[PDB]
Amino acid sequence: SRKESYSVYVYKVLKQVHPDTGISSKAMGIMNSFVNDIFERIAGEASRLAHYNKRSTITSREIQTAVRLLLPGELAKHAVSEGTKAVTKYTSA
Amino acid sequence: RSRKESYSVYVYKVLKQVHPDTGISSKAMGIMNSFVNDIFERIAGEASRLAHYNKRSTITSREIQTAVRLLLPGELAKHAVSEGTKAVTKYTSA
Amino acid sequence: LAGNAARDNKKTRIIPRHLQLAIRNDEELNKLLGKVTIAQGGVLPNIQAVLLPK
Amino acid sequence: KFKRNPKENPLSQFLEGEILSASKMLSKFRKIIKEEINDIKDTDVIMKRKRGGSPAVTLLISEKISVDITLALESKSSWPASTQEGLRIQNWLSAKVRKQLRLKPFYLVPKHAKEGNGFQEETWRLSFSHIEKEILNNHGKSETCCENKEEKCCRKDCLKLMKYLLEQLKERFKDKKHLDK
Amino acid sequence: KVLRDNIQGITKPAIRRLARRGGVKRISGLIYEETRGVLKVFLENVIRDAVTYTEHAKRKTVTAMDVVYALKRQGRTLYGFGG
Amino acid sequence: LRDNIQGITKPAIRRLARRGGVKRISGLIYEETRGVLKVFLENVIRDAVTYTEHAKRKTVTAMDVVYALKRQGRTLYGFGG
Amino acid sequence: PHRYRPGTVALREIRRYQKSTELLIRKLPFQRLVREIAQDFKTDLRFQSSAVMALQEASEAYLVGLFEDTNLAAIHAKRVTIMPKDIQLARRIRGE
Amino acid sequence: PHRYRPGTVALREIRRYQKSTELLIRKLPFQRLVREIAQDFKTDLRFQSSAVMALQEASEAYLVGLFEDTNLAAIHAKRVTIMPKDIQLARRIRGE
DNA sequence: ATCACAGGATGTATATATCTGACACGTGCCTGGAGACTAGGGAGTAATCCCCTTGGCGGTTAAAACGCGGGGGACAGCGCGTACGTGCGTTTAAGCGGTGCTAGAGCTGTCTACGACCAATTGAGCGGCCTCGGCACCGGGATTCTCCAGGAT
DNA sequence: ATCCTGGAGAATCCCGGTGCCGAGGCCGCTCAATTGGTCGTAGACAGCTCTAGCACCGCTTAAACGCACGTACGCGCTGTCCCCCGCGTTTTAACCGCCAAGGGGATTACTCCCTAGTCTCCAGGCACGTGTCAGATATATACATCCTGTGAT
Ligand SMILES: [Zn+2]
Repeated sequence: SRKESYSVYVYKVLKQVHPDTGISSKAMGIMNSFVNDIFERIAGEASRLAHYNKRSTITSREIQTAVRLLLPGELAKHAVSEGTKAVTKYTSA
Repeated sequence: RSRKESYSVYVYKVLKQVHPDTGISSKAMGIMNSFVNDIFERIAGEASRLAHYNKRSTITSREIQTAVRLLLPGELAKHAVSEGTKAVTKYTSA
Repeated sequence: LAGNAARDNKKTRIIPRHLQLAIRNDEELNKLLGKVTIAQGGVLPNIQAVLLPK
Repeated sequence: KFKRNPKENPLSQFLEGEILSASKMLSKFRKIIKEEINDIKDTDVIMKRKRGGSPAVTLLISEKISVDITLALESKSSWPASTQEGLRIQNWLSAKVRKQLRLKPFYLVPKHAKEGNGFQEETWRLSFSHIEKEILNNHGKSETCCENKEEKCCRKDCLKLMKYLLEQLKERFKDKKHLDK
Repeated sequence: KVLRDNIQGITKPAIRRLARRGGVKRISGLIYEETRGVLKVFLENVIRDAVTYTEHAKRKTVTAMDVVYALKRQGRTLYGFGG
Repeated sequence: LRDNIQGITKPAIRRLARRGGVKRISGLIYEETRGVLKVFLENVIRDAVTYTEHAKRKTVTAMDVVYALKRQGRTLYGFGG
Repeated sequence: PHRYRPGTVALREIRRYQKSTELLIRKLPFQRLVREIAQDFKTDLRFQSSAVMALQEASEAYLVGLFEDTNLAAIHAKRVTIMPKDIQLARRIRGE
Repeated sequence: PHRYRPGTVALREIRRYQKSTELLIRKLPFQRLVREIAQDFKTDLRFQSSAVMALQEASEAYLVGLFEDTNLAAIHAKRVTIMPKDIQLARRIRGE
């Protein structure tokens, strides 16, 4: 009898952008649906890219390419910039 | 040499049952190959989801069956179900 | 269905066109593959009545 | 029987379970014609009571003319496998004529399955009358044989004489009933 | 017990209100019927898939997720009722 | 290799329109049509490039075009698949 | 006497319904419609209240989007009144 | 000085183009269009001839479907001639 | 002044003969399918707990249904004029075929850094709990809309 | 018939207080993340082959380009008419809160058995090769559809 969600992380992010803003349980539920939708897609595409190129491993590159295929304009771009860094840093961390 | 797979041989055979006296162009065959791979992926893809949704590691004749019902419209979906249901019933009986 | 199209055109085989005609004439296949573009499929010969004279 | 067909099939009214009823179609076919012939005003047309199913309707025009009307279903599918070895013209009119003809439709006529001491009511019999006509008028492997006196053969003549022989004998002995069938 | 004619449960004001939200200013009398005949198809497609999913899972009661999958299958996603 | 949109001849545009059942074409259609065709091509080509790049290639293959088209609700049959 | 003219209120209502977030279709009626449809495919068919609401919002969202396109078709046709054929065109273009 | 009236030929062309399957857009022109677009993403890029054809067929298929909807919009508007706006409406309804 | 017909003009479908290259069929591999075997984790089954759906009751209230009058938009009909279609003659570059170059796809073989896997430890996150604060609702007043009358255009 | 204030009459915004129940923070605890070590193989890399994509040339010729004529179409304007809208009064059933019953979803414990993974062996299927027939091309003939004149009505 236990579930998991991103409610706690979404809450925190709101503060990074709007330190004084709260959030309803529904808005949170909506954000949870959003996160899971985007997650599935990127993971789906990353799988496929590995598949198309006849590979077994998903790397940061497949994630990057998947991001571009799904996201339009700058959102795709800022996401790539951020993803690149997190990996670059995590390694050196 | 590297080697490629297709359904060209199976498509010919099916053609013979519907039209024993006819042939097929290489393009029409290429199209039928594109077709089979498309349908396969969809059914397998939906079957994948059903297995995931219902908390399974295995695809069975049911996940295939349900995927068919969701993907195919009206009666066409039905004949596919009838034939599949049978083929399994039969396979283990053959 | 494509074979029937081939026969309609007095042929002994299926070409990409016959596949297109077959798929589209059959409502349920028309839909199953309703987003599919067939190489050299052409289109159905549907002409709007309002464009025709008396 | 009819295959999957999404849209409404207007011949549904003649179905009996899955099967297209020859009995219903023939019965209704003659019923329609009967009502309609009574609307023929300049010509006197009388309908005969039906006995078999090969002629659906026999019409009697004044005192001289009779007309046998056969109803046939048309199918444009490849011919059934049972016809695969039929139309045995390969050594006569050629395999290529045979192939051409088989790209054409075949027909089904309402016909009870006549058998040893009875019959089936809703059966249909295969019909190739259109091919027979094509053959009679294309009886040569030259295919234009007889349309020119240089290539005049007696196939057509022999058949007429054979038909005439049987018809004459049937008329001769129509009373002894030996030849009615 | 069996139900019936709840298509009329979608009342005239309800249709107008939807039309108005959509920017429709003026509505022909025949729209009501025409609209219902379209709404109905939409509902049929979504409900059916939800049922199909429900049956696959061998359940009797349709849950929000069954509806969500059904709507996703038709390509119209819905947030806040699961995901 | 510039404004090659003009390489799409007027008759070429009209013929497509005809195939679509169009009987009469406004004189302003040619340009409007181009503004749409171009966007379509831009979206498809770019995805194909993205796939090509991912794969570390320089030549765009039919398969890269197919993936680009596919995802837009457009499976194309005939070039493999 | 005093009243607003035809169209004054309609514009007002457009504003208002665009503005508000609630359901425009009555709930029990909608719920029943769902069941009436459901009872075609099978019996023993039950719904959670959350499933019905999920269906209702999706259903309204569908019709509203359809009406937006319908309205445009009516405008395209140089009209204010929407007619069944404006709905039909919009749907056809969509590919329904 | 025999002539065929306006619309007689137009219908004829419609018949034919619906019937046939061949590409209507000239190839070298189309190929170059692809490249001009491509060079805006990347220089020194190459294409297989089959890739160009794949693009061309999809491109024509797109435009033809667009024209069919455009034609319907013009008809809805009581007109035979299609105008830029009829294209725009169809696209919009489609979500573009 | 309109109907239909006949003739011409044009374009289509038709049979005919010949050409060629794309299919249909046969050969020889060779590697993926099928049979045979063990091992163990997932799926099936039943217990049973209790949460949530169903059904029913009675008030109470807003929301629907109905009817009436009247303005306003939909529609049909008319006429203007211009923006397209059709056909002719001239210009263009598309398509075909062939040539020649080499850039980059595609495959091979080697080696090693990376991730699956497993066992141990623990603290980040989920469920249940209380607290009270932002939001929804009530009632009153301010002022910001729409619409008509009467006096200008 | 149309523009310009100025008033009357609703409708919508803003103000301040009630009160409630949904968010937000705290505590226990438990099981999913983290660490640390081992194994083996997927992927990185270099090397080499040779397919096929690019660039260029000249010739043939069917398409594209531009122009002139003229008329079917789009567009705007007018008037009818009728059918929606807006309001008020009557009628309905949706909604709310409360209650009880029990059906079926969710979790537990246990056990096979149905699959994955392994090795062995052979025939089904793919790459290549070759021959000839179907469809494409082109010629020429005959039938069908379209559009002005032309008499009949
Ligand atoms: Zn002869």
